[PDB]
Amino acid sequence: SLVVQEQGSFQHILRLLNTNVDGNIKIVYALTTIKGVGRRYSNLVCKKADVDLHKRAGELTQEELERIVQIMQNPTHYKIPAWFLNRQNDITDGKDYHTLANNVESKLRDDLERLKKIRAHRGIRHFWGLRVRGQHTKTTGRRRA
Amino acid sequence: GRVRTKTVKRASKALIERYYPKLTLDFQTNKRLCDEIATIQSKRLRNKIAGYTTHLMKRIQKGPVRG
Amino acid sequence: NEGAIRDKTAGRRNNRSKDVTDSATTKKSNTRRATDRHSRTGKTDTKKKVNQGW
Amino acid sequence: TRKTPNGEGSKTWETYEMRIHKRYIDLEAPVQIVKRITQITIEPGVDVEVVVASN
Amino acid sequence: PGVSVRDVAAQDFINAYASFLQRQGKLEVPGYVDIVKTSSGNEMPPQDAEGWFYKRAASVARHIYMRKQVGVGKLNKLYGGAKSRGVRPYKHIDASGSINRKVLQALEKIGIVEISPKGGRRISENGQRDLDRIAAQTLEEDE
Amino acid sequence: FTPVVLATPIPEEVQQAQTEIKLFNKWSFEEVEVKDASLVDYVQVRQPIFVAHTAGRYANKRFRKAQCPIIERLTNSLMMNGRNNGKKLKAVRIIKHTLDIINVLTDQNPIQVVVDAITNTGPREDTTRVGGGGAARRQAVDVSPLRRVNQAIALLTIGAREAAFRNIKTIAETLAEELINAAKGSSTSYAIKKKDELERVAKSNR
Amino acid sequence: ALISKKRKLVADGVFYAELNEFFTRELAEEGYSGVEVRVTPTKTEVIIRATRTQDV
Amino acid sequence: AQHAVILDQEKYDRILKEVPTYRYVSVSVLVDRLKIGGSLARIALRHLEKEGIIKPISKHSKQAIYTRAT
Amino acid sequence: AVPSVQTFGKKKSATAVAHVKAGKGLIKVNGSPITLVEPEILRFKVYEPLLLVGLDKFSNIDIRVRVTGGGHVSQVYAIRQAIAKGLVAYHQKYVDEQSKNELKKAFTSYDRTLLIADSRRPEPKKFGGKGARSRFQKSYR
Amino acid sequence: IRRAAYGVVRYVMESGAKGCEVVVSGKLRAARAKAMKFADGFLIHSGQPVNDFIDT
Amino acid sequence: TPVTLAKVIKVLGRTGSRGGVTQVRVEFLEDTSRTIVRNVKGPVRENDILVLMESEREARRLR
RNA sequence: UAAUUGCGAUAACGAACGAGACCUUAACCUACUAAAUAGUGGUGCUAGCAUUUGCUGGUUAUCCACUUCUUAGAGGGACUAUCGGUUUCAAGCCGAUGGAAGUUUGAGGCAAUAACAGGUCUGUGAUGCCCUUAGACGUUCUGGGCCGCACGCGCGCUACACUGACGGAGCCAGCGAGUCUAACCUUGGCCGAGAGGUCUUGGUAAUCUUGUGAAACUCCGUCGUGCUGGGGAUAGAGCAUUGUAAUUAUUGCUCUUCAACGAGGAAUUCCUAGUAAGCGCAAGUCAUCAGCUUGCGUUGAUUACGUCCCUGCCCUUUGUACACACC
Ligand SMILES: [Mg+2]
Ligand SMILES: [Mg+2]
Ligand SMILES: [Mg+2]
Ligand SMILES: [Mg+2]
Ligand SMILES: [Mg+2]
Ligand SMILES: [Mg+2]
Ligand SMILES: [Mg+2]
Ligand SMILES: [Mg+2]
Ligand SMILES: [Mg+2]
Ligand SMILES: [Mg+2]
Ligand SMILES: [Mg+2]
Ligand SMILES: [Mg+2]
Ligand SMILES: [Mg+2]
Ligand SMILES: [Mg+2]
Ligand SMILES: [Mg+2]
Ligand SMILES: [Mg+2]
Ligand SMILES: [Mg+2]
Ligand SMILES: [Mg+2]
Ligand SMILES: [Mg+2]
Repeated sequence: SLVVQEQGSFQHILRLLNTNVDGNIKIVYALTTIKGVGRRYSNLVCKKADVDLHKRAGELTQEELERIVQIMQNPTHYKIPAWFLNRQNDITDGKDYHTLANNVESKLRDDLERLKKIRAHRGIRHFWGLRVRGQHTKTTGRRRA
Repeated sequence: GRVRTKTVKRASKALIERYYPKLTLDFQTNKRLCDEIATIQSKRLRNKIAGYTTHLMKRIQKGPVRG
Repeated sequence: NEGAIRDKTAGRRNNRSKDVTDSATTKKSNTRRATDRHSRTGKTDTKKKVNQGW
Repeated sequence: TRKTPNGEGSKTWETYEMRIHKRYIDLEAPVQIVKRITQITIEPGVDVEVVVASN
Repeated sequence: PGVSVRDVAAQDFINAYASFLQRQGKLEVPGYVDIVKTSSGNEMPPQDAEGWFYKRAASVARHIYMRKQVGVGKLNKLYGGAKSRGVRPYKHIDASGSINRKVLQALEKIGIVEISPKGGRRISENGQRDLDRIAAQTLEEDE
Repeated sequence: FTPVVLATPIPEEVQQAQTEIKLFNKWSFEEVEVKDASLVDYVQVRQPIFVAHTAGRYANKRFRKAQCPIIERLTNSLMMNGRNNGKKLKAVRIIKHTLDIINVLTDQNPIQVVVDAITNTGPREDTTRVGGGGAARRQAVDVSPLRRVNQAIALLTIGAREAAFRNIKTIAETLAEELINAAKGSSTSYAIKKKDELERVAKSNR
Repeated sequence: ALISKKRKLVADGVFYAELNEFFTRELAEEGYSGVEVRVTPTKTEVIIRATRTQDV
Repeated sequence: AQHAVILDQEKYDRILKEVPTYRYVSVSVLVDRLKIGGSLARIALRHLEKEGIIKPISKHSKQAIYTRAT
Repeated sequence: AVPSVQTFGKKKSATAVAHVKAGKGLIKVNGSPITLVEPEILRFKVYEPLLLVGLDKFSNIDIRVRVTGGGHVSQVYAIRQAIAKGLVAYHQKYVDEQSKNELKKAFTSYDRTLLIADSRRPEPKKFGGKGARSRFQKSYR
Repeated sequence: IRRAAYGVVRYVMESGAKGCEVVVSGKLRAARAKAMKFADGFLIHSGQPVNDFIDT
Repeated sequence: TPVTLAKVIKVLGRTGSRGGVTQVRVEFLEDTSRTIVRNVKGPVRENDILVLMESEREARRLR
């Protein structure tokens, strides 16, 4: 298309949401490295942040990046549909959350631990390192842990 | 494997023995000839018979052939 | 359910530490074969009996 | 359908069929002939359905 | 020399109608565009984001023009395709129905299509006008 | 060139070579004559064809195979390894693409350079599995001129297909690199390597 | 009523078989050799072919 | 490692300086000289066709082809 | 009435119907001209009946072809056959024999079955394998 | 057994057949079962002609 | 490298226990009137040209 | 020869079943009989663009006329014909030419006597004997289980990508099947991101769903060789759908999670031309559920035209103390 230049102000390896992110790649795919961030959520948000998807995560004035941040923990305020999110309706407060980065591992625990402390057949199934989804365990699951 | 069975060569045999006059070497004449002389219940069979009794003729003119 | 989770001697890392029995890979057993034609019924219908019928 | 009654053997299928042929004819007739042509010219195993209306 | 859209190659066409359908600016993008996937069998949302509704309108149109009538149902069956069930084999899927209905609902408002008898959407008389028009210009771009 | 027109038009450059010389989509079937002895009647070069797609009969009888257009046998042997079974369009276009490339580098005729890499790569004599009176030995035998083109086609395709595997390069490039390196055999090509060693194994056991 | 032509004629031969088997048994002691079904308007005719009609 | 995802202007200086003498230039031959990852290899071949230089005898996705200008 | 013949191409399950009448030199397929055809690699193959005989022959006549049945590549070898047969059907009925047999002579010299339908047919599948010949894999024991 | 099948065939032969074949499988009076082939005249065992000319 | 062009003048038979080899008596084109029997690999008919990488030598029996 | 198919040799001659014939389906009918449930042409009615007539569509039948497409009645065609090679110049085999078609024209259907302690009392209101028969092994109701998971083995499904994934876009089939004592095939329109809901519609069907606008695929781009945007296991949360009932999650969608797998050791299966392989569809099963089957078309090769080496089996010769026949 059109060759660009900028300066040394292109920066590789930027850290955000307590995770290091690769520059020098299309910014849409640099944000998926962050936990809870997939290819759809990185698409919709990068759009909703009014960021050039042709541009790499390298330059990305920090004002832009801080915009990109804000929407990821503020989905319903920037009008991302509410079907677009992983944690909906919760189990307690009843609200809808997109849990991201180190917080997805965090909240993942609680879900299991709930089921575990509840003495649920699926928590039983989880304590035993087994298949929770009801599939046949006979043949599959061999080389295992 | 194109080989005529016995029901084909026995027909062709007994046909030329009594019908050698008429029975020109040309197939299509002999084939049509067969319907008015010999009774055969198949389209193909009649053509298979014909084409062989044809062969008997075409060689016979170069001298006899056994049987 | 209360007993199920807490109980040790239960799990996957549990069973994965033990040894797979030899009868696992025992193959066929063939059952009765090559004895097929020799009649265990041990009757042998009789010359006069088989001519009276057939 | 599988040939064998039970389970065993190499798996032999078989395909039965039944052939249905359907003809229909158009006529213009007075009252006597439709009733005359239909009441007779019956035949076993053949299904004869007749009626007019353009519809 | 006289023209119909059947005189113009498929892709060169639908681009140009989508080029002008942009400069027209009167479409009615439903507002959920750019957030949507177009299919229950597709991986990603369209790579064009803003746009591609100009492309699907320019797709839908030229299809409706070329034949008698086409319903939103048929449009589902058309654009859709093999979906990846992943570990499972690939089965056909219909595309997103609303995306295909809100091209028709908003191509009706723009006068390039009309509710037909026999059900469906028949090409509009002014559609025939506006289509064959950009058709000729497209060959008359290449002069 | 006498540009006649009629209601639905046929383009000029289209119109031109068609009524005229019979060449490829555009390439010269004249010149391009077999650059080795033998190999004749096993290297087709006629009748000329615009593209490498054909209905084809070449199966039902033995040597009808050798009558097929050689470039068509190039794309034919090209579509393979699983997912590429069928799908001749991908191959026919990749060949026009490749011919585009071989012509672009060191000029001449890609279609002749194809034959130049085929006439180079045929093994002259090779070996067979012989039971013997003991540990099996190798009997050097000369190899058919037909087979000489046979194992040459796959030779180049394999190397162009195997090298194009999992590298940024595109098939037509790996097709041309193979064809070019073998046009005058550089031993850097997968095909010319294998040719010599199977002719070496014949001089070996002799 | 209201039958598909397809589904009807299948249910026809089934009606043949069923009736054929009811006659195979009950009339076995008459030497029943098999039936035929002639259908017309009005009735449905059913023709036993036995070897002893007098007992039928 | 090799990167080649950005301009690094002396790379752009290579382009105008280093693409005579090329009997073949494409997407691959761009990455084949130590530079220009594919996503800009097309960008470079579009901008190289802004004027002169490369002469497009080929066509499309996958295969691109060019030579010098005369 | 205008002098009008009709022919058909057949390739695999495809049927390509041809209407060849007298006209201004239009050649269009279905509703669209022969400059599309849209394999675009093989569209040169439906050019073939023309460029074998020379382009002038098509002026005084009109050509339209409409195809149904088959796949993408299936129909092309039908329509190129639907043309060449109409161009020898026109030279059959209206103009004389000697040119019809001048076309038939240079049509089938290079050939590729413009005149003759391709008799190769899909074979039935047999139980025991997914394909016709292909049999399901057996493990012994 | 031997008298029933031999009489039956003679009747089917006297009735003007071109041949007939009486099979009896099973066990009669002796615990191990056997079969028997009782037949006469001429038959074709294969082809379409079986459908027309032989009744089983 | 001396180039030996040998035309196949007759097809003899198929040697080998698996029968892939075809026995052929050939004729070298430079200075005709003399003949040798060689053994081939792939498909062969009469009047095919063959390249011997050595001139005078003969095989006979393969197993 | 595919064949105990023949030629031939000849104490045999001349026949029978099986093979072949036959049958089904697939190839060819500008010839025959026809069709608003199939269409083509012409003619009206009509829209757009060119305005020289023209190009491309819409058109409850508005009528004219037709059968090339199509459909299924009736027939014709191939006989390896013509010719040239070869051979006991015998049956045949071989190439070219002709031809819709020349591998038994391709594919099936049917299939002699004889062998098995092959399988099937869990298909049967086929059945002998034995067991049980009222605290039932009968039948039903409730619920779980056949799916249970340290592992071993088999058919497969999806993958390791650049002949590729992804996004648009072009957009091509056949074999099918479908609603009356109903609740099926369902267009169209409306609401929904999706799954799906709802208001209508035709169809007992060559008439409506359907042209099943299938999928590989072609095409312009986004990535760029990095376990990568290849791969989608695992799992979490949310929405729907079948059904009395879905937890051990029937099924589907949405987002997040992103494992193994970098071409797979010894071995080992299927297959010779529209075949193999790639691709999807329809039917069986079905309330819901296909990674399975039975068919079908779509894309369409590489390599044989041979052989007896492994393997298997058939035939004679031979030997025998077996004949309940090497169990
Ligand atoms: Mg992520
Ligand atoms: Mg599609
Ligand atoms: Mg698409
Ligand atoms: Mg028995
Ligand atoms: Mg028996
Ligand atoms: Mg038979
Ligand atoms: Mg017989
Ligand atoms: Mg057969
Ligand atoms: Mg129960
Ligand atoms: Mg089970
Ligand atoms: Mg259809
Ligand atoms: Mg339909
Ligand atoms: Mg993915
Ligand atoms: Mg094996
Ligand atoms: Mg259903
Ligand atoms: Mg159903
Ligand atoms: Mg289930
Ligand atoms: Mg004894
Ligand atoms: Mg012993």
